[PDB]
Amino acid sequence: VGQQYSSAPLRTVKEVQFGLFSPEEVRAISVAKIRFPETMDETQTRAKIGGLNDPRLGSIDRNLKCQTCQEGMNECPGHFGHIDLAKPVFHVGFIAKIKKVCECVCMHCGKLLLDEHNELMRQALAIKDSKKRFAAIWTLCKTKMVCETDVPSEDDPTQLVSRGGCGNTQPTIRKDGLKLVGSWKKDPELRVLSTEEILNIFKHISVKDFTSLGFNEVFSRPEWMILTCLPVPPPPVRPSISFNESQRGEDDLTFKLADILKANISLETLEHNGAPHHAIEEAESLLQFHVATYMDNDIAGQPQALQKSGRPVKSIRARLKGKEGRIRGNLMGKRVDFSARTVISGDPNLELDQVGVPKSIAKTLTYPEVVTPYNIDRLTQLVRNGPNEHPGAKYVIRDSGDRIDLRYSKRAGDIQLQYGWKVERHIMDNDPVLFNRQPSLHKMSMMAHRVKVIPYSTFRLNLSVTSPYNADFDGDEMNLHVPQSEETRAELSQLCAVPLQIVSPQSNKPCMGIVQDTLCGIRKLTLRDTFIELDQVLNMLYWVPDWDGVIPTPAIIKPKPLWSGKQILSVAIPNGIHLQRFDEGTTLLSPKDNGMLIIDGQIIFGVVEKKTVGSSNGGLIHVVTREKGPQVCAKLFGNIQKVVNFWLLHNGFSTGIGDTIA
Amino acid sequence: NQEDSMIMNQSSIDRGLFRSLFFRSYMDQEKKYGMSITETFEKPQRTNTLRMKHGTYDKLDDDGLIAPGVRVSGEDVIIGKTTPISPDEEELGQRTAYHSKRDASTPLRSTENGIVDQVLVTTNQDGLKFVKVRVRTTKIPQIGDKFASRHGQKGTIGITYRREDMPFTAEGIVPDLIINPHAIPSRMTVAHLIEC
Amino acid sequence: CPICLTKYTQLEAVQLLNFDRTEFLCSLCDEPLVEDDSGKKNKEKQDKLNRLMDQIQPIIDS
Amino acid sequence: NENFEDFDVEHFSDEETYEEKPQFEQIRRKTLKEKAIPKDQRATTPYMTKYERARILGTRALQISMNAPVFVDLEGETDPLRIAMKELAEKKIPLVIRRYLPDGSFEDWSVEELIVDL
Amino acid sequence: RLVKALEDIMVHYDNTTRNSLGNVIQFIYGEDGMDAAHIEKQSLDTIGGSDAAFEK
Amino acid sequence: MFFIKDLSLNITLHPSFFGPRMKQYLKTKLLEEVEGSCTGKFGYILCVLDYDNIDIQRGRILPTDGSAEFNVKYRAVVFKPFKGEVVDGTVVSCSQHGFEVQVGPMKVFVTKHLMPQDLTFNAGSNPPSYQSSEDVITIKSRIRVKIEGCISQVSSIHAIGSIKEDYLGAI
Amino acid sequence: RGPNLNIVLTCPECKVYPPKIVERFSEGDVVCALCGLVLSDKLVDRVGEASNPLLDGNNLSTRIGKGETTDMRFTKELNKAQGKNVMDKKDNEVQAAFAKITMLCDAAELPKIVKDCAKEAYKLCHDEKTLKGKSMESIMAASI
Amino acid sequence: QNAQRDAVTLFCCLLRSRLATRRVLQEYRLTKQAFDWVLSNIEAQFLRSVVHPGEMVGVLAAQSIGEPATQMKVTSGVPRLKEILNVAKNMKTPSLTVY
Amino acid sequence: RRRRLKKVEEEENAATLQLGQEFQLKQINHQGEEEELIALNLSEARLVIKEALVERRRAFKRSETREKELESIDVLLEQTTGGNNKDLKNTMQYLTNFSRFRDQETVGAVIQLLKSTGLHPFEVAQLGSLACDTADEAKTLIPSLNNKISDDELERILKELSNLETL
Amino acid sequence: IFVYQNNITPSAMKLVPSIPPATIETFNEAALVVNITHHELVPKHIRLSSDEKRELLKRYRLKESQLPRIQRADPVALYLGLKRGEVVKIIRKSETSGRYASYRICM
Amino acid sequence: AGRAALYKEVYNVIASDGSYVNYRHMALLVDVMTTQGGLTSVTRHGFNRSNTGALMRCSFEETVEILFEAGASAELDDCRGVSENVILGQMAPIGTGAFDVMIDEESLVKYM
Amino acid sequence: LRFGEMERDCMIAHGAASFLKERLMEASDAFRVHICGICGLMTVIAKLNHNQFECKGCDNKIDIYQIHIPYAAKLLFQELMAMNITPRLYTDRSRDF
Ligand SMILES: [Mg+2]
Ligand SMILES: [Zn+2]
Ligand SMILES: [Zn+2]
Ligand SMILES: [Zn+2]
Ligand SMILES: [Zn+2]
Ligand SMILES: [Zn+2]
Repeated sequence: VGQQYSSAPLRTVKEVQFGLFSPEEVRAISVAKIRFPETMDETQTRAKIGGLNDPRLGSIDRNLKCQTCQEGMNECPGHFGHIDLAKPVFHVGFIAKIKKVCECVCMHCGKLLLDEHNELMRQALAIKDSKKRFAAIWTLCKTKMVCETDVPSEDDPTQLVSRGGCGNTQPTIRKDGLKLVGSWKKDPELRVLSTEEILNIFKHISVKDFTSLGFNEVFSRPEWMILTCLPVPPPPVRPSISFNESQRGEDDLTFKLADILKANISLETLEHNGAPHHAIEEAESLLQFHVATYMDNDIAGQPQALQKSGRPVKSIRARLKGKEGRIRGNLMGKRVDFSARTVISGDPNLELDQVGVPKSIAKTLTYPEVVTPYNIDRLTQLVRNGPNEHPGAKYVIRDSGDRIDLRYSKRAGDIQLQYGWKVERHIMDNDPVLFNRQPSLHKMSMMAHRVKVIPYSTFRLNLSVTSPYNADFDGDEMNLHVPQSEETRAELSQLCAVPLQIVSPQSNKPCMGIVQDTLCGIRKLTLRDTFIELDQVLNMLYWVPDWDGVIPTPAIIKPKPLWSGKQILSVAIPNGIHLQRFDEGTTLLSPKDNGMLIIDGQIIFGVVEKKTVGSSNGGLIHVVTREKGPQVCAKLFGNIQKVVNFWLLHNGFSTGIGDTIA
Repeated sequence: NQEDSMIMNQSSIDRGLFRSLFFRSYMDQEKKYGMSITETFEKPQRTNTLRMKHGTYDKLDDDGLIAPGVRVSGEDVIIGKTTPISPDEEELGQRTAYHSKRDASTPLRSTENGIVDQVLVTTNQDGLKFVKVRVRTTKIPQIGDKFASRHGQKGTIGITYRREDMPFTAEGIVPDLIINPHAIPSRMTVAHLIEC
Repeated sequence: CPICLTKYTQLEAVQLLNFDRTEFLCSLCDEPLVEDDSGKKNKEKQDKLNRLMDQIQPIIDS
Repeated sequence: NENFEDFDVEHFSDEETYEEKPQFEQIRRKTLKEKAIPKDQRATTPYMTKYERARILGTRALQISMNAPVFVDLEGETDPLRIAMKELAEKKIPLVIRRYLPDGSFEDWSVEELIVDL
Repeated sequence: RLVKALEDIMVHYDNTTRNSLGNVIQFIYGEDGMDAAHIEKQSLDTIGGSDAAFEK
Repeated sequence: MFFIKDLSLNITLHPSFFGPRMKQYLKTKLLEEVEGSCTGKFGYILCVLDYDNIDIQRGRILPTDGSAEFNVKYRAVVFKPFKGEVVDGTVVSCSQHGFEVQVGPMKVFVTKHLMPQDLTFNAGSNPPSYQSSEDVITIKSRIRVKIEGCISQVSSIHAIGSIKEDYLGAI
Repeated sequence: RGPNLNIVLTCPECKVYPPKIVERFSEGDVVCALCGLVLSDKLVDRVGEASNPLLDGNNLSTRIGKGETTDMRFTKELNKAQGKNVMDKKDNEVQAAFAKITMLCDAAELPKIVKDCAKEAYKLCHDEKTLKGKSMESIMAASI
Repeated sequence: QNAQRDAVTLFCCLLRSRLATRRVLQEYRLTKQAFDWVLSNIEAQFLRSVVHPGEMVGVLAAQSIGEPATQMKVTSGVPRLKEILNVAKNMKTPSLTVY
Repeated sequence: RRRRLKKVEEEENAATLQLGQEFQLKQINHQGEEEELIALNLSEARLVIKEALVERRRAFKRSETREKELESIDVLLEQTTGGNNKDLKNTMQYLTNFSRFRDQETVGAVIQLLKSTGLHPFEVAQLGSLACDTADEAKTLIPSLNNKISDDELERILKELSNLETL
Repeated sequence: IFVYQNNITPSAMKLVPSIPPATIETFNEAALVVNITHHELVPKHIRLSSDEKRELLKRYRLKESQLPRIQRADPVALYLGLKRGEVVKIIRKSETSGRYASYRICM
Repeated sequence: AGRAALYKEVYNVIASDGSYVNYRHMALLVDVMTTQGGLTSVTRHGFNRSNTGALMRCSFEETVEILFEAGASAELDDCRGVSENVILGQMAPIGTGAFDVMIDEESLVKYM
Repeated sequence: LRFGEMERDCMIAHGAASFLKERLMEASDAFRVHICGICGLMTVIAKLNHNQFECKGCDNKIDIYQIHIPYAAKLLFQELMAMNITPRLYTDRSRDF
């Protein structure tokens, strides 16, 4: 059914601007204030208002609408909530940056310790990129342990000029877990710097000051690095799974948000009802730890938040990183529809650009063909055939976007197709499909073939195409992919087609060649002793599909009409092809029959071997695909394979234990 | 038979060459979550059970279990189980007061089929009734089935030929299997030849 | 809206009125909106204002 | 599950190896009319590229599959890709290609004037 | 690693080889502007041989 | 308020309209989605001026849909309301909540709290109206109203009116 | 009372209530059995922890434990912070009583269903005005 | 234009090595129309050999280097390739070749 | 160009000359140059729309009392505008009923009268639209006129517009 | 150009930056025994003028940051006395096109 | 000269086992490795630190740390890279995407 | 079936950009989401039946666009917002190439 029509303009994302939420923006975009750690109500059957699964945040049930946008599961993107923290906390991924900014700026008035009055500071401000400039400023100002309310003049060090400083001694700041401790210089007294103090000092940092530190005035202020209003992700981010559709197991993020809410309520009650400063610090440390492990559970030197079963809580950072994260496992690569996988098998009777697709796979995979006057009759016949018969169709998509399954519709009568409708019909012969073998190291390991629907359960493919795929038939499996639009179908067959990838750009030589039985039989066929009698010659000539119908004059007329193997293999070679290769000891007479001479597509001398029809530069494949084109070279592959495989079928080739005996 | 493929004789396959039995056992237990939330092995009906699977339930008996010997096909229910729900809800449109239960039945695998070989009813350690249903089928060798010698010479069936299409000796003996010569020299599997 | 417990301003009430031009219908419940009391107690707030100020009169004089 | 000794490499799984080794302007501005390079001084190739040919064939076949007017005499051909190739053969495709220079400027090349040598 | 370091390198319509930022890697691709598939090994006849064979 | 503006609209032409006379399909489709259309950014667009020459840019084919996106630039007359402006009109409907006055193509609702207290509702009279000691406000009656608030969505504009200020009401 | 927020899968063409609806799970569709029109596509068929909201209620808590690189000083302070919580004292004592239920049933080799039934019986009879002066061991024994 | 001449100077060296006046008149024995055909086909095959703009040559280069590595005194092979791609201050067999 | 949020702005108010960022005094036309914002009174807009409609009717062909005017504009709307013209019909009947001036001579006279006042384009069309009778009435109906025009000049403008008003 | 023997004291090295436009370059004698430019791996570096650099940026439609870089400690950069923002045309032998001319800006 | 030596070493590694790779691929590798004035390694601290877009850089390694340092520094991703358009699901400006296809009105009236 | 990272790389090497877009969008996850023009965040309440779009905070109803991104991309952006990062998506350029 797709998604409902929207009157908003359809645009593409041209720029992505990064930054940090203001605490004001979290409350501004929030649709609810989360106040209760519970998710279910007091009847354990509706969602609690103000809880973690508040209906204003969105719905993750197919039968429940969102309270805010009044849309279903597939349309509502989810809406954010917010938690007002009792005390501000550090962001766990910004602790080192907070510490560096703390070393940069004053801990008493919130001003940069070194200004343009210093020579080494001025060149640090002249650095264009923010990261290198901030690193230079931090390395220069980490050793300055005084605000320097009075500094020597730049023009001459004879008179003293007073900047806007307090002159206080900046403590050495070091981290011990989730908190920062400062030790003032002894005339060292160590004390823990509270997060509210750091937030207040970061609020006093001027616009020109943190811009020199690399912080944008609009998008990322240093004061926004301190968390005082925690955003609450919608239930689409943290769905409640079901083990047997009777348990209500929640996500790990829901558990962490419940713990954060419990710590926040505990801190609020301790502050409101009075508590010793040890208890307040302990509660705010617990809240800081819960927020940190909610954003990052794997912290060096910290305990890990654990589930009830003892497994570590999967934080958001764990959900993003790795090959199973959102980036690498869900965005850079992903599982896709309209794809198939089975064992591959060889087929010498297929073309180079053909894949033998199983009939069940063909009946499962579909292509949506738009109804035109050119295919109204064929698509009507495919709709009448139905989904249980190949060729047929499985769905009819109307112009309104409604999709009619062709199952549960024959009882409703026939469907009259209109122009512009789509028919999701089974993939038929000569449909361009992408065909791929993992690991897929190079581009020739994923190429476009044409479908030939076959009555067995394996993918069938030509033997010459196994070398670019690095594919065997000892149980190898290869993926199929079906394009779903005319653009992808067209650029699949005009860029990714198998004949177009015959010559590899990796080594400027062909990557597809005559291999295995065809190579052995093409060496045995083109020996001087190999003479073929008339009946077998006619059967060979008919096996070449583009044979022009003229029987070549035999190499021996009398006393018996005998054709040589070179003569019949030359029928597969197109006319106008000239090849000349001299091996060791090769002259115009070839006593060893080595080398190669092909004139006008006719083999003059030379046994045809890996140097001629293999994947080698200057071979027959390279010359034919450079002179005649890729389609003619694919036809050459097919013709050579057919004629040589027929000859080796009626000749035979073996190997045995006696071949290993000297 | 190129690139580790092998040509198997179809006539040999018809006489039982490499034909195998395949058994698959399905286990299911009725667990008591509490007082009213308990599972029951029963044959569900469309009138009073919600979220029924689209596969057939007609092969089940009164206990929700299929008798041994009955042929099963893909996505067919072999163990029938239902769990109670909260009455008078509003979900999926097709929810009424008659729907006091939902279906928690165990269907067969979507591609598998066969014959129910043995159905075993017993109790676990907790005393809850649980069942095991064994389904038996033939695996007849076809194109793509993997076969190996005793020497690391693995490969799938490229094609099957009948006896009259296979090569034959002067004694009328045809192979059950044709493997490629090119699997021999690079792998240096001399012991395959000496074994033959 | 007494059913969904949601507020609606006078600006967005007019965009939700029916074809009969008689009642304002809810966005979700499709129920006739009932009128709030923003302005009926406003003078009372002013009265509360008055009842604060004399009560805060010794503070400001100090 | 299963227990197989048939070694199947997990693909896109290099993070195992990653965890093994973790330790070691002047001529045009904004979007003015100077973005459009005039026809008399177009410096790009007059030949249609393989990507240009592929996307023109795809776009034309997509339009033909959605009842666009066909500008060539069909010989009984019904497949939209073959009709698009017939249109490209005798230069009856009413499209242009906006080739984007790396600085944001572009050149407009009509499909009719581009040489399809490939 | 090689793919991720080179995933944004493209030949542009000025035949310069540039990354996503537009930084020029090669001012012409392969220093000759040629597709690799259209390259064959050929013998340079002037560089080899003797001076007498060159004159002949 | 009536203005004349230069507006640019993105029109997605289906490939079925890729004929020799595609420009007149583009101009005809331009009128059908602009003439009388309401946009919250520019108000109620009424008529398209300068029809003889309309700036039609070169349309870009959408990379997955096949339709062509044109940026048609045109000069049109619009009616955009504002708060704090005085407009005349005629009443088209009346109720206990208030009466709707038709100004231009727009219906301004005058709430019951934003009238002088002498006016009261009378549903017994046909048609229902508001009766005061000096004037009556009935259907198809001239009335001058000051717009104090206008809400503009992406495709609709609703305005709130008052007649409490002096030199307003019936003319 | 309250917002509806209910989605019904009704065919807009057959107009039959209740509709014959087939959930084609393999094809990920919800279709009408009469006309074949799809109603909702891309349907949803692990990542969290199982928690039944009938035995321990709607309590969502995570404990603090040793990781790969963990200091002993930080763990003890967080454990004392978690222990010194006043709002979950009833939850703490009911989990202690449930632990005693499991300890007594496991010392008797009673089946798991007995443990579950005793736990839910204790939960249902907990915090009762008529049951306040009785000893904890008597409650324990009667629940078992 | 200078970049164009520098790009085609090696192919022009090859072309002058092949299409010299002595070699055409004595070895190849070409006629007027044959020579015109040779020149036209050399020009056409040259203009067909130019890399198409838009080609993702970086991924092509990365795959064309990585795949022969998958088919793979001083260190060589995969560890030497790793010590090259990781610009490492140390290496197993640092060496000179002094002439 | 900055991508800042800048989500805070004053509400569009006719009293304080705030008509929005897309109704500023200066407008960038399709040719790119700055040009004065065009505001029409109720009589001028009717003539502009009628001229546009008869121009469209002429282009299609080549390719007074209020009662006889209403049928003429009705048949013009039927023969010129296609579907979804209900808003345009309501606008045309609104401009016909609330028309202070009939012919283009009176409208041009009003324009040259108000072009020498030096006021905003928005407020002069409001002065030409509303049938004000008192200078204080014009000041309280249009709050932008306070400390902007003298009372005697405003009285002269109102009495001359009332003299130029017909039917 | 100051060609010292072993080392420069940091007390004298700090005043090596002097009044513009005077530039001071310090070279060690051991690093200048062998001319690096004569090495077969080192190709021909030619410093471009301001108008040549402007024409190079115009014809390729380039910015300063989009050029290949050479650092202002490179031995050829010190040999040529490159200041920041100076572009050298590097002519080198190419096995695919005989001659190839790259460009590098000094950073 | 460092680039030439790097090419020679890469060529020695490639042709050590007799495998042949065309010159332009290794040339592109050594030109990317030397385009910044020094030998930039193909590592997390090499090419991945160049300011080529945060969504591109997070795809390789240190995803969350790069996203954090982009959020703190307010990095503007111009979405010109392949990985940005892959993440955003729009057609990357590569291959067939390296241009725009626009309908020609002047040739449309010319055909008939 | 996994259309993994290096499958994407091989499709890049072919230059088949529209097929690469189709695999990642029309074959796995094509999600339409509205963003306002003021802030690039996805916090736009959209009633499609009533045709009403509104972003709270920005308080704009006339500056809304719809985009087609993967659902995994939407999930990424929402996780980044949960981690106090703004993935502000804008539909127009601000700086020259
Ligand atoms: Mg294998
Ligand atoms: Zn919602
Ligand atoms: Zn200070
Ligand atoms: Zn409601
Ligand atoms: Zn139906
Ligand atoms: Zn916003």
